[PDB]
Amino acid sequence: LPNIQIKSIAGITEPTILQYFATLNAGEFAATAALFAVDGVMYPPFESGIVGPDAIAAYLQQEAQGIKAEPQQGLAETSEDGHTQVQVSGKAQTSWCGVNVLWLFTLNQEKQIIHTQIKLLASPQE
Amino acid sequence: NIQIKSIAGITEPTILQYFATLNAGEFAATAALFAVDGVMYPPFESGIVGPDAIAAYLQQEAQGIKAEPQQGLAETSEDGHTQVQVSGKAQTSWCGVNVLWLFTLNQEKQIIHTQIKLLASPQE
Repeated sequence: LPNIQIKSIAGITEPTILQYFATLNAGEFAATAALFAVDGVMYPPFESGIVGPDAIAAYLQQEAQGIKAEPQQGLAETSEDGHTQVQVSGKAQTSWCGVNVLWLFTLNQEKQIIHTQIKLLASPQE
Repeated sequence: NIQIKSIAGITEPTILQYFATLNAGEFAATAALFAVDGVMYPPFESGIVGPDAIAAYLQQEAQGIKAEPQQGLAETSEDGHTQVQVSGKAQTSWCGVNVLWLFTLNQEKQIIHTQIKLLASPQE
């Protein structure tokens, strides 16, 4: 339904990850939340984990409006349990705040998001 | 003497060496990867500058640590510095945590900055 288009960016091809950033950047926060498993968890940098699509969507509607996320490179590795761990580095910005960020996703066998963790990083500045 | 843990996405020898010497308890070798003014920032211990102090810190506080780096990303900035982010686990026989190691290397590939951040272990 979302007229969001999915396209390989920053060398990532995993469809769930591409959809995560595309819906996030379009403000389609209900669609972002729907990528999570029923018991999936979002771990923001400065908040407690948020559990489940309903809570995740509400959180995004209240804290992430105006976010522009720019993935810059990514790597996916599938383990033997069949889960996929994805690591993405890049930038996130509003009109008044910017941060360099590392996203860590774990996907289950159906490629639903089990958990997402967002961590800040510092640049080579002194 | 030492065994590399290979790290998906990372070939950088200084990074692979950091985890191999750490896991071997070869802590003076770990410290020698840092620049003379390089700094390490552990989760619960502020900041430690220089190979001499870093080696002594590790010998006292990291005995029996076992680090399992799983994957990483590396980026070179225009100035020639290299930033590397490695996610994984680290544990003793009584303590486990999920970990994000953040490295900055200078142009000679010495470690000028490491920060060790904890990720969400008790997720379930």
